[PDB]
Amino acid sequence: GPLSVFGDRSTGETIRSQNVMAAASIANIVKSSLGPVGLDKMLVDDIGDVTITNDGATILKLLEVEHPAAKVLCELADLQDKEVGDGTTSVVIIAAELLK
Amino acid sequence: MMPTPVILLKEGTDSSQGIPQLVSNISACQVIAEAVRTTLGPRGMDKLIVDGRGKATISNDGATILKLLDVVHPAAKT
Amino acid sequence: TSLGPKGMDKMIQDGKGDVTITNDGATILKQMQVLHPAARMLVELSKAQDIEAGDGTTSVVIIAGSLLDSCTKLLQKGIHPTIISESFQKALEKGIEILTDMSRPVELSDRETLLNSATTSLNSKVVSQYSSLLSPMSVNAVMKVIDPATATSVDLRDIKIVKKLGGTIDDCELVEGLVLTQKVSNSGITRVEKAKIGLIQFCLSAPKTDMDNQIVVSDYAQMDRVLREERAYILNLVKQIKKTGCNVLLIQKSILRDALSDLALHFLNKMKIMVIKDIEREDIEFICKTIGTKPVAHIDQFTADMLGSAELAEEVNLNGSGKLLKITGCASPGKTVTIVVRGSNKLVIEEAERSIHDALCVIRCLVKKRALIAGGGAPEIELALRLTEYSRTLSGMESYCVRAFADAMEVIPSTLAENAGLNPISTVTELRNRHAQGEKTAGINVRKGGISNILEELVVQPLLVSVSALTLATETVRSILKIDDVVNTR
Amino acid sequence: APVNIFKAGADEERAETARLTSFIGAIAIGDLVKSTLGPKGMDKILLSSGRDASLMVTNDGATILKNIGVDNPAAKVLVDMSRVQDDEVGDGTTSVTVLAAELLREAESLIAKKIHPQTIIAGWREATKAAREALLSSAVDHGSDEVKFRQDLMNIAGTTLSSKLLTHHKDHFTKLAVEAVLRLKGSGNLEAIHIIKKLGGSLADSYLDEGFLLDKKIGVNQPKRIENAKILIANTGMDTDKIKIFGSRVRVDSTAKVAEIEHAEKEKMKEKVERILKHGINCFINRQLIYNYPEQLFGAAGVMAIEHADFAGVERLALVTGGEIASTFDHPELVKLGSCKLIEEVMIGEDKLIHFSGVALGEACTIVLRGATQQILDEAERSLHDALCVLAQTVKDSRTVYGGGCSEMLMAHAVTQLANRTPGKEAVAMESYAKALRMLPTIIADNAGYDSADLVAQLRAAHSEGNTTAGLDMREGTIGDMAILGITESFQVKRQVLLSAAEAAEVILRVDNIIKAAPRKRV
Amino acid sequence: APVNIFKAGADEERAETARLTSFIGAIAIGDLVKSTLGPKGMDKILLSSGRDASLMVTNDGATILKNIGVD
Amino acid sequence: TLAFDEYGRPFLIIKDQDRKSRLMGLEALKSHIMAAKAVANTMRTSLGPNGLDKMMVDKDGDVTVTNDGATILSMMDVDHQIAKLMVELSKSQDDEIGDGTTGVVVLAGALLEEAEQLLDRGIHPIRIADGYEQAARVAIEHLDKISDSVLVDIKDTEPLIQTAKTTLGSKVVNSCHRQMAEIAVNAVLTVADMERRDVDFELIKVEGKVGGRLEDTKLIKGVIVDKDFSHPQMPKKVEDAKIAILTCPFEPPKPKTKHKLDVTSVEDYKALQKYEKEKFEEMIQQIKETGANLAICQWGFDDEANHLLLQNNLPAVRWVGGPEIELIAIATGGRIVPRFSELTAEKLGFAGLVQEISFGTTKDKMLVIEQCKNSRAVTIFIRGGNKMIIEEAKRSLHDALCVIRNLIRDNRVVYGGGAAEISCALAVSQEADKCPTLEQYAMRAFADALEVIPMALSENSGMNPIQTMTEVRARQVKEMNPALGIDCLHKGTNDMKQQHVIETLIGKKQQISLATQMVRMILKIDDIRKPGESE
Amino acid sequence: LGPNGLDKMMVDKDGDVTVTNDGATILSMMDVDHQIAKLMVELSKSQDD
Repeated sequence: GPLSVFGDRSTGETIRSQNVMAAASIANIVKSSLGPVGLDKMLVDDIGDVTITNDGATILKLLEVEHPAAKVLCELADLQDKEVGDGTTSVVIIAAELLK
Repeated sequence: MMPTPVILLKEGTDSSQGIPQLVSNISACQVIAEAVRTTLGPRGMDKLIVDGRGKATISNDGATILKLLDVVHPAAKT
Repeated sequence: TSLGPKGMDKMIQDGKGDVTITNDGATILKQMQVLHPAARMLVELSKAQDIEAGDGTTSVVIIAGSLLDSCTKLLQKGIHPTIISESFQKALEKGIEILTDMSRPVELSDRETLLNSATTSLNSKVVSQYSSLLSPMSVNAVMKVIDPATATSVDLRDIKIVKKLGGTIDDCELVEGLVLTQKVSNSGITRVEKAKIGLIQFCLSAPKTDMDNQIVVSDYAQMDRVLREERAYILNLVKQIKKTGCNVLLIQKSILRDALSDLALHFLNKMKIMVIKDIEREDIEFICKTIGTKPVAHIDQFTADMLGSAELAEEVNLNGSGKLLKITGCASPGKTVTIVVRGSNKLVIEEAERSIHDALCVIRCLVKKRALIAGGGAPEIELALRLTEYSRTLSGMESYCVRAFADAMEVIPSTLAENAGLNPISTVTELRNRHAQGEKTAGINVRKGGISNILEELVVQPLLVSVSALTLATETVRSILKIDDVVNTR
Repeated sequence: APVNIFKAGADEERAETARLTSFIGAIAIGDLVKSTLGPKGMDKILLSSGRDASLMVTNDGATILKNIGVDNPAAKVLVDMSRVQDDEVGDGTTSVTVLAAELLREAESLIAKKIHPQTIIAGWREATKAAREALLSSAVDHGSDEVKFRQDLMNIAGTTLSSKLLTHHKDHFTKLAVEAVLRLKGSGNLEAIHIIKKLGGSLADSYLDEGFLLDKKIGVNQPKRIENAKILIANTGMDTDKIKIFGSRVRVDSTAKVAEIEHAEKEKMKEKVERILKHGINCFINRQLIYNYPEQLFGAAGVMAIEHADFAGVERLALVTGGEIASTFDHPELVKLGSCKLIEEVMIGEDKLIHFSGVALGEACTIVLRGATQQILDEAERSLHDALCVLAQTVKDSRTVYGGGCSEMLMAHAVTQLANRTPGKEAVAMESYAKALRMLPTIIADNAGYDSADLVAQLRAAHSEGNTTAGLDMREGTIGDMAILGITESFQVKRQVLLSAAEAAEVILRVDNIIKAAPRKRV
Repeated sequence: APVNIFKAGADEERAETARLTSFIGAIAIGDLVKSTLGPKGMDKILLSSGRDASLMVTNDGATILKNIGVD
Repeated sequence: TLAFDEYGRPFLIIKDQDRKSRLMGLEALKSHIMAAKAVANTMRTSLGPNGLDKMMVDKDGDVTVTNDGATILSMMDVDHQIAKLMVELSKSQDDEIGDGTTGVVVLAGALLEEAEQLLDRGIHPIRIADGYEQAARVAIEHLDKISDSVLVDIKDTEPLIQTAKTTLGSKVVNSCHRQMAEIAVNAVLTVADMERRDVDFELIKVEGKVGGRLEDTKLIKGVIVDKDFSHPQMPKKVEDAKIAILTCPFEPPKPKTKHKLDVTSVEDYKALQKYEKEKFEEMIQQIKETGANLAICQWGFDDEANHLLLQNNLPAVRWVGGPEIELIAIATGGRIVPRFSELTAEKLGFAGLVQEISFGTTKDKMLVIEQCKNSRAVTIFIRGGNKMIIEEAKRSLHDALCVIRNLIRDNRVVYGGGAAEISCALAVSQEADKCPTLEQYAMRAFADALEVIPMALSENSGMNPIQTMTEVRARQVKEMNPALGIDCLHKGTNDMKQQHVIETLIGKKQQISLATQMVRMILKIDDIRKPGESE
Repeated sequence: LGPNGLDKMMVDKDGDVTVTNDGATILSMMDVDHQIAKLMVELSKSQDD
């Protein structure tokens, strides 16, 4: 009857809905730090090292993501730093909205 | 780590506020609606729901579907 | 749901954390890791298509699964498996002759057939929207290195892929020269014009023999007779190189001995000789064909006869995942070409590599057999109608088993209609009516949203794909119907 | 025994369950492979517990039984029997397995009649001798008149292959088996016919290579194709020769001497290659690996060199090229070279192989085996191995017998006619031997789905009144003449099935007591 | 039946062991009382493990079988 | 996602949502059809004259071997909401008609199996369900075209006995193929009400006693009860019975309310002793004054009564149950008398020989009544060599009694042996192409499903279904459609008119209608919400 | 004992199986746990030697 694959398989509207959530969970991080009226974040790791930043690149490099749809936005931010060098906040905000 | 007074105000109470709470409340309403989306019209389908007694009910009337879903979310109950 | 230009891709994540997105049915099945002993036979089926055709990889599985499914209504009527197997064999032998009816002979000089076939294979790929570039690249990558009209085979292992992160698909290259991932030291040159290139396997370091070597010091100045001699030895090696007239060195990686000493590079850097180091023992075969150099094992043989040519040898300063070396232009270029793959994300680049190979395999088939047929489900409808007429002339159990083989043929035009958003009940019926009338070139037009002429849409598939799809699928399922006893060993 | 036990961790069974469990466990082996007997049988898939399970699809009883893992100490007796049959003749492994099982089944029924186990054994010994004479007196000889001898080899090849995957491909693989052996005209090494397995194409697309294929493509800086090449094979050292002095060091006052010795090191390697090249050769194959330095010297000389084609590859090349191993080169005038027409590379299954075509004294060949799946390739390879093993012996012992159950009924007839001349104490046991012999044509018909109730009665009735060539017609489901149909089996294969089942079966009948030592490494 | 079983705690056997185990059990009864057939048969000792072990010697086949507890 | 929102907070809609399961798509539909295949594969093995038996082992260890689908399907442990409905299908057929306990499952399964291809063709799940209605009407309308009977339920009972033989032929009692067929006919026709065509199920009692053989089963024109004469020396034979049915104990009458008699003087103590003695004498003489010579009492007796019963030559039995005294009074034409003082000759029952039967070494003492006067009740006494054949014989005669009742309700019959099913399949196929608007595939699927019965019958009969079906279907078209069926031994030709294979019209009409409705209510579902583990 | 005697099957600790006629092997492969029974085994061994 079912596939003999020993893992977990989801099809149809399940993954089409999850990728929207995972992408939003990343855009929700940097949306609050856009423009001169934005505010900074403090990132604290498990052992007590404290980093202060508001840039989309450092934040997404330090914060771990698990969903394969979220890694796409993290890679997008990394590419912006390589190609341009700046502006790495709108590429995550705009890209997430295109999916929505 | 913030609400750490030497004496607590109430006991252990959960509290949410603002935009994520409204979005959550609307989202709960969108999800519960899924139970009847396929029941509308002359070509709608029926649903089979099994209760704790082991007995199934087969129906398509919203007044019988929504009462068996065991809804707990404060907003979805609306 | 991954069949036809309107199909979709799948994501699979393994237990190590390697996430891939792919369309090719063969690359899906290899990652699913299906355990069932009977379904694993479909993985081997798809493997054979990857070798024999290279682009027959999805339709072979839906056929094989349908042929087995068509046998259920036969087994449930008491028809002995040996009757079903012989009946499908006869249906195959007639099916292949039917396919030749649609064939059209071509020649390798026809640029339009080559561009159209390469384009067709890209319609189902994630790069289908870059076909205006990747298509003439796919044809040019092959037709210049196989010496057309001198051979009946193509060895695609001489078309190399270089993957870099950055840019987009429009930035891909089809450079005819040599692309290396090795580094240059020193970096004070970075570009040489009108170069003579040499390949050296000799180690430019202190002398050493196969035997254990010991230097014995027994006096004061004896230590200086060692240091002064080793310096002279290494310099003498450099002088042999410089007097030859070379400009750029290709140094093969050594394990037991240091290939490039600090003193050797010191003199070479002052003499303006550019050194490319850490070239693997497996890289020299491509270098020898692409540039035309020969290795030298003994420095005393390093003369002009082993040197090649290059019009421009430069380091390419990329803004992405590092940088690369590019050597462009030479006398008597060899039968090699490099494709440079670009992209914004690693997932796209990896799929682009497979799509490039899928297109390259198209010409490989067309060289082996210079004949094509219309696609779009046209040969499947033709088989279904002609095989039905065949079965109408049979008697006995074959009259029920042969039609079952024919019934399986409709699974593809039915699936193609569904994936395109069309109603298969009317689409397949209209297809069978049009072909019965005589419209042998009618099929599913996913661009118009209906049934139209396949040839006008330039959707054309090599004959070998439909011939191999039935040959490999049929033999596989006629074996599966023969294996009927599961024993679990202790 | 169970009362007053004086054993540490061991147990024993006597006279009650010792024989019961021995007969059940051993007879079960026959039922396992019973379904594989005859031309219409079904095949098995054998599965492992995991850790690269390495799924195997096979028909032959020997490959089935040797991978089961039988734990029963009595059932193991028949497993070893099937191993020997595979090693000796390579065919009939199912027939001997099921025959021994049927003999044992009858023995249990005879014990139920209160017949002493030594009387049963004695009866089978007399019945076995009767069956041996039936085979000796019915053998068919083939001597000269090669137009009839070749037909016999085609019949033997067809019979063996009809029971394996290569069913409806007989018109291709029958010739691959018979002709490959005839071309050897020598010792039945069974390694001179190499099989290369490739995916792509159908089984019918396999072919015989008239020459010899090598792996390890033609060098780096060496010619790719030479016409009318002289071939030299070698088993010598290319580099790091370290000539025969153990514990020798270079101890000098300065590095200048090291550089001078390094030149001498290469000069001797240069001389070594020149000593080989003086032979006047075009192709050089050396078992040991070729290093960067001699590769340039051979390239500069216009001579190709192959490194490490295989461990035994050089020995196989010697037989098909007509040369000698030549591990040392110090008298070029005493070294024989081979010769061929083409040394070009060919593309087979998207893999470039070195093709030695037109090779003189080519007493070897290669079969190129094509298939859709790996399971098809592995079972098809085994089918070729089985047919070649029988043919390599048929060309040495031309005696054959009539198949299709003919030989089995002839043996059962001789046992029956003589059993009726013996007193009942033993005749009941001799009759049971004949009954087991008749189970073989019954199983064959039963696997195909034929009405064995009539085929057995008709075949016995035929052989009761002459008709010593009568047998099963597995195409129509009737009784036919084996000589006209051309259904024959090797004498040696049939002899060993008879003798092995009888000898092995006695092992079980003789045992009334099993003593099982305490197990180790079980917690 | 063995594929896609929809039973809670139940099972079933068909065409393979259903008839085999039926024959095994029927013969097992026969072999028990076989020794009591005829004028020279042997007698049995029937006992339980305890709780009034109710030791009985019997010959008659019906008396034997009605005290075994066939499962 | 559930239990995780885009803001990192938990997302909880329903209680214990992580332990639920929902899968809609086409997978709910394929799962329902697939589960039905497991059910159909069971019942197909017991269809036809060669149908094989099932052994059912109950939760308490009890074992019974049966053929009756009602006894097979009712003892299942299947925990699947749709497979349970397949059992209800067999129940509805059993309650209304009582024959097709196997047929409706095989037919309904075929409709679900053939529907599988229709979903894969892209046909809307509901359009499939509606398409079956258009084809079903065709089969039903033609089913009523070919029918005839000569049964009058007076004396020409030949086709009625033949109907009982057709039904019983599938059971394990063919050693009594004729004997039980005649018993069943006589049992019903002697109690049936010809005026309304009603048969009261309570007027035929079925009893049994382990021992003997099936050939010893008899129809008794009377009643059988557990006889236990209160006095052990009472004569056990009454030649001409005048039966008093009484529902009062043979003891001095007592009030129902709280009494508490006050006794003070010795004259009160002794006087009561006399009065009570007289009550024992009067209650017995009040029976003799009516001419009665056999009393049957719901209650027990006092020791004083047993002596008086002896001296007055008045046999009696004790503790006869509620339904037993009800049936005795009706069978004997009498009435139940409340009290002793209300006894009168007009309420006495009339019967002939009264005897008790002893069976082997046991003390069962079962009643037999030889003669009766216009009785409207009968008793069947089933014998057998083991408990299993007797219990199966009860069901075997039950089916035979039911099909007789069905002919009384409606005397229209059809030809069996698959002739009706093949003819219907051909009729639907002819109209399936009039007109192929949308439903061409669905109507043909219905026609193919109808053939599941002669095909399964052919398999169980040992024939190839292709070789058998192709010949019969051709012969029914080349010539004016005869009642041509199939059989295992062929009996010469397969002419159902000569084999006398008779089935009821209203039986098959219900099998088609009930199977179709059951399929519809389980196709039109695309969501199953069954709970998983408790915690 | 004697030409009409029956043989024994000895199953060794490693799974090897041998059907034996001679007493020395029959007894040497038994896991005897009794001080006097072992001496009876030694008796058979001495006769074999």
